[PDB]
Amino acid sequence: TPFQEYSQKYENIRLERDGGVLLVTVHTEGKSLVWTSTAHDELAYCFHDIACDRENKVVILTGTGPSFCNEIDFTSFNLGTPHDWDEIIFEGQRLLNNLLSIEVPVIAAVNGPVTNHPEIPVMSDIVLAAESATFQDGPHFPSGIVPGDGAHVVWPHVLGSNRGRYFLLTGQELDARTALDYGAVNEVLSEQELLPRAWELARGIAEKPLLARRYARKVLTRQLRRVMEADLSLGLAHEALAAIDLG
Amino acid sequence: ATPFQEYSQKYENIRLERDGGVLLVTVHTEGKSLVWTSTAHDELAYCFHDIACDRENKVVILTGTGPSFCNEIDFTSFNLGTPHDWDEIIFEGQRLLNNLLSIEVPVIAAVNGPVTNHPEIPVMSDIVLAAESATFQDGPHFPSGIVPGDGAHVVWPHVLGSNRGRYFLLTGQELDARTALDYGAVNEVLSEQELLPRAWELARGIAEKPLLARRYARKVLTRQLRRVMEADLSLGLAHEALAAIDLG
Amino acid sequence: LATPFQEYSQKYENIRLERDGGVLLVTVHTEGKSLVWTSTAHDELAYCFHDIACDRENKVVILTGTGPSFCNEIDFTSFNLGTPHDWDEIIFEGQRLLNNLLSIEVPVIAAVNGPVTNHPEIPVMSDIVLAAESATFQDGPHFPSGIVPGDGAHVVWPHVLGSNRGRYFLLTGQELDARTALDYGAVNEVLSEQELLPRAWELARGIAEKPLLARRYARKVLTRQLRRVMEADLSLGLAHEALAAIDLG
Amino acid sequence: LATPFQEYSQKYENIRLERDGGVLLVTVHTEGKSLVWTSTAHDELAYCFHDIACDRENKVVILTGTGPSFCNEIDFTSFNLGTPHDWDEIIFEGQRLLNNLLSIEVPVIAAVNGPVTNHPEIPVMSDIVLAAESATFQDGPHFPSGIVPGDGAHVVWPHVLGSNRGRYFLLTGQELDARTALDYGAVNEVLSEQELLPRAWELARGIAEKPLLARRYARKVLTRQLRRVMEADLSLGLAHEALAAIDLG
Amino acid sequence: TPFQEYSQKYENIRLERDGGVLLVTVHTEGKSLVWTSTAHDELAYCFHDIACDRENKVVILTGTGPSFCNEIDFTSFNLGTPHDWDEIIFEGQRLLNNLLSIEVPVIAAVNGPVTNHPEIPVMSDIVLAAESATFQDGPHFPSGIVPGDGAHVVWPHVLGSNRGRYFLLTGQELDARTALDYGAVNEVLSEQELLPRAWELARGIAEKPLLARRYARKVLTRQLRRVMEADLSLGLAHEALAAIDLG
Amino acid sequence: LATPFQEYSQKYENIRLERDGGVLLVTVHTEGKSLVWTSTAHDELAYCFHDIACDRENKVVILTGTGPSFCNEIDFTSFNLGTPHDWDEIIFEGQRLLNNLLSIEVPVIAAVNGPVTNHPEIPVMSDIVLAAESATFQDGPHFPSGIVPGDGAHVVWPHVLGSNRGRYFLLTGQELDARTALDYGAVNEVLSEQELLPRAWELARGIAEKPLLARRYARKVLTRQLRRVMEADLSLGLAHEALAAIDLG
Ligand code: NA
Ligand code: NA
Repeated sequence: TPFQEYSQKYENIRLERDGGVLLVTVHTEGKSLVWTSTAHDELAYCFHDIACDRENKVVILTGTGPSFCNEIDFTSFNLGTPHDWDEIIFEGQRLLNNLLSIEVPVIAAVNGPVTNHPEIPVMSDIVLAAESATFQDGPHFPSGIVPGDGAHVVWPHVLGSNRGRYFLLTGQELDARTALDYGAVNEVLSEQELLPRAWELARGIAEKPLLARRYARKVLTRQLRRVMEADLSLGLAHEALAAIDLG
Repeated sequence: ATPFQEYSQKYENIRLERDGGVLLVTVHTEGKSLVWTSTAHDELAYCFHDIACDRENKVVILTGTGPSFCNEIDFTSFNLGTPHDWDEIIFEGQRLLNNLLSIEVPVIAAVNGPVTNHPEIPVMSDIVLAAESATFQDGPHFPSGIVPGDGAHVVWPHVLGSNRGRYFLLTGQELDARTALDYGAVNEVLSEQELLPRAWELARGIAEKPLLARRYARKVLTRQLRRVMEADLSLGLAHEALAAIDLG
Repeated sequence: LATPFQEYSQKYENIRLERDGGVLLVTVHTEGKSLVWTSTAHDELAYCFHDIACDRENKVVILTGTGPSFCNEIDFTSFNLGTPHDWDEIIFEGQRLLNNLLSIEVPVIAAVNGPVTNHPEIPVMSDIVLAAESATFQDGPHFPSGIVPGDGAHVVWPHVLGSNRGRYFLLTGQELDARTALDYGAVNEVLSEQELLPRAWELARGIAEKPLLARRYARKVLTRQLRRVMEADLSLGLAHEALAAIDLG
Repeated sequence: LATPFQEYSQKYENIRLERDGGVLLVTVHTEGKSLVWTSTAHDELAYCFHDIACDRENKVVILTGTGPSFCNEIDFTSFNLGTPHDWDEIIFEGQRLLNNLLSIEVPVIAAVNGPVTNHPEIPVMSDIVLAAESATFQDGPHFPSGIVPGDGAHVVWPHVLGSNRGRYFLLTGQELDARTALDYGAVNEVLSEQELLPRAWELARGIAEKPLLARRYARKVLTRQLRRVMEADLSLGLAHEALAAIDLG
Repeated sequence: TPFQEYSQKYENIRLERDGGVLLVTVHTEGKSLVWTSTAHDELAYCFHDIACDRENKVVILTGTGPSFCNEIDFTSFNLGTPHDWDEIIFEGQRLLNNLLSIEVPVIAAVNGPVTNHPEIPVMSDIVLAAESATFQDGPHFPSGIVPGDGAHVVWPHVLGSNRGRYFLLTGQELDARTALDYGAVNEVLSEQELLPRAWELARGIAEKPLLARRYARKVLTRQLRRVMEADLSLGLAHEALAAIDLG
Repeated sequence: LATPFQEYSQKYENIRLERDGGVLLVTVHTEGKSLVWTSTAHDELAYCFHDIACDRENKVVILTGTGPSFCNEIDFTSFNLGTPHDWDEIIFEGQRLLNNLLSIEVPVIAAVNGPVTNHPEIPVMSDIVLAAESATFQDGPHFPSGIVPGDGAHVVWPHVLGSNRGRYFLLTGQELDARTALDYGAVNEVLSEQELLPRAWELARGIAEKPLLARRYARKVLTRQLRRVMEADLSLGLAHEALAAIDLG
């Protein structure tokens, strides 16, 4: 399906493309994204659309306003039965598997705090953070929920073994410069410079030969793909069991 | 299945005290800093098995006592000369680290001071706390003419990264507390006085979480270490044994 | 029978090989100045690593360069990059370059005397990495040049720098200076130019004085994961690099 | 929102899609005759497998052909095989074809109604494989035709036949008849032409009666190793296939 | 724990040793084993005791009476909640991982039908079967239960991809000669010849040098151990979720 | 830099090497009679597989023996098996033997002319396995002689026979005749004594007619999983075999 169709399918995702550089901006009515079942499932479907559309040369992922995503509407999720958890398991797999199936480089521009699926931006090939960006996993273990949704794969992968486990268990908040030092972020920029820097990088990548661009991505995500396939759905099933047990 | 009342008292080098589901494991020799021996080695393998099988452990703290975690060894306690003798070390060495990984609750290390004997054990924990005086060093392997094949070869490159881990194992580098912190092997550096109180504080917090959340967090976090340990540990041990036997 | 040191030490116009008390010093050069990367040098290193690996009298290896750069110049006219024919020779010898490097069964110490832009992954594949204050690492010949980083750069850099530092390094043409490489953990020690080789020799002598099987098996037990990821991903990388590059013509 | 069945069931000129009691019958064809493999059919199957995977009202899938052959003719003129960027369309969609198939999370039954020589690995990736007496399996369009079997053939056939039978099948153009495929363990049941689809329906109805999550998670727990090796090896094979094919002009 | 402690510990497992060959006979009051949660957990602990006892040179695993194990006391299991299923998951992991931790060769002598954990005998290094032996997975998919307890790992591993998946979906019964042809079984014997043959092969193994016996087992179980670590707990969590959904 | 066929073809006393139209016939022998396994022969085969792999004019390989047996005699006095020193040489060359074989990048055909009891895994690692009616396979020199089968036997036999058949074969000293090996899928064709070499040549000539890159890449995509398990498990096996053997003293 062509850009003109899918670019307007998503209430929580603005999609704008210029010169084959796709800017994907998550949002709730134009304010910082409030995480919902709807935003979750839209991102999974949107990632699929982006991946299937060859005219996307490079992807920039960002939020809007003061936060990337640090608010949630728990009333929007059904977390009580195996029935409802299989819906979450199935689209949770597609969320991260569709992200990794995108075959062009992905740049994150983290504009502010993220506490819901904070692993998504740090799965990108280039990670840029505003001075105010932070990363934190409060909705999992600090809230009595298994970090089994990809968090358990990605954070030890990107922070290393012990920083990753500690981050996940203690609710540590990583600010922009700590994330930079831990190697999860590549550049810290003022808020005003963040998106211009993403576009500059993206344009440079977009100028490279078609197949060079596409294959850079493919050769660079091999190990992440292997560990996601190994551990993601095991995490999700365990997180589901633990969550159902609360009732 | 062995009850806490029995196993808590069966280990001469491991004090085992539980309060509100938090198990404090203190390694020691006659109430001073642990002297590494064949007996301590095997006791820890069996003890980790017992801990793993006891579901009333909600969270574990591993610590030492006195000025050192474990930086002295009694080499005369080990039979290192024949394959027969190495097979018992290989078998219990696999059990030492696999039984540790079979523990299905979060594990916190509180490293009270220098560790040179199996220093990989504390850094395999989910949370790593260190005293200011804590140090890590693999002197008993390559600096002493012995292959670091007992798990040191899996864990140090896993936790420090490829180049730091290989260098650490080949040069006898001593990591002080703040270098280990910067390298990401340690999470917090505390004064000696603050170390255990902080370990307790983190442990009590974890222990409050729901039963399956606590358990499955540990399970979902240790996948990659378990894969690499299964892939590489036995290979390391057999090679270390071959090389050691050659020495005589 | 194996090729004896007396033979292979004199086989390679771009690789000097000096053995002193079992410590083998491998110095890459172009007529006694800093190595200029060529097809010849590429293939020589692949064959040389095999000869080194098969010679058990090498107790420890030090890899270094000469002059102000380790290798940051190239002779573009020495390669043929236009046809699948051209590329199968690069694929085949490129696989042999890194696999033969990894087949060396003693510890390898790198002493990075200056900038490296051509196969900079080679030094950082070493068990001990020492760098002069002036050393740098950069991957300009790949992506900043419109070429896929699939010749092993895609394996080694994310492995040694970590996932995000590695991918960023490969996509943006980032130059790592010595102290940044040290902080990122790709380098173990930064030394003055005058102290670099002396330190390499010091560490190398210390390893060479360990018992025979101990040193031989240390390398083997320490390179398992790198060997696993190289076997999984190297050829995939090279074939994709080859396709992308042929497409340009 | 997912594409509804009422829409996607009519979108594919080479794939008939009929559903009853949650059993989805997927019949591949060309103008109602036995399927002729083309670029169109190849990509349609990739898209269709994605649509089937995303529609959770598919409780079980039966995959089958029509007429004397499952698919034993190919129109090579429908593909562009001469340049890298044309091969990237095939690499991309080729990956989707097999990965989308594996992303289907209900059990898949193949009903092989006669000879298959093009993508014969598709039906044998199924969880249950039924064959008519006249079914055969052969990989002639790859190696016997001077083309690398790198499109998934190299993964699936060694995986389902075993190492040596798989390699031999792919290098010699061996044709497996139904009873041989049965004995090799690629086929589970050989039926007369009249009993084939009735048996597929019998088995599908049985599966469809099982509880929702049991049915879904059965597929998932059973395809782990196949998924591992496809991820590890598919793209490698495709790039190598492309390089070799391009060199051919 | 030496043999004289654990040899009498298990109500459903008789243990006898002759020339260091351990014969493990599963039974219920001296009749064919009736599967229960007790028998399940006793096997798991027993396999640990066997693995840790270096005076076991070789192991023979068999049943008694007409069946190896084709009856069950469905009332003995608690399959209603996640925390009840964590019991089964934890111990199901131990059952198969403790089996694989045994570091001497294991011979199965399948005396008749097995339908409850039939994967156990075929995990052995040598599999001998009486003419009357059969193998079938009725209790999983034919009963609306996910075959995720290790069935999913072992049967595709031993039968091959397609025979394995088919066996697990259709409730196919493999008779002894089919199991032989499929490679799950090495020898089919008359009932009267089965145990003598097991003893003969075990004694032949026992004659080899200590470390040769032990290391033969260790180098031969590498691949099974790898797939079991990759996939077992994934299967058990999903089986648990699907089973809880049943009420 | 690669040794040309003119040099290496005459370098091995136990390996006759002849090439016609790019088909390389590798015949193992002791003084023109059936090969007797020795340290010399083991080390020669390792060196020879490296020469074969590096020589691109080899389009396809036939591996065979001479006389009534492929290799069913051994000279145990030619091996040093007492010390860790002795065994590290065996480990090192045992790794090179199987890894050099797998480094060969063209299809390999085995023509097994009779019984093989020494390193029987070698022929069954081939892409096509042909057996005379008199061929047999057996691993008597390992476990039936009180030695761990840790030299690659432990990898290859479960890989090619399946899990239970592989383990049984290695523990019991089972002898597989030609028809059982065929049924088990280790062998692809059983031929009469007179038809074995004619058939191998016929298949080799057909493969050699294929396009250059397709031939070369066919091998590479077909040996992925064997390479992965060999890397995972070979050295572990050898070290444990060494430990057990040394203990025998
Ligand atoms: Na750092
Ligand atoms: Na068969």
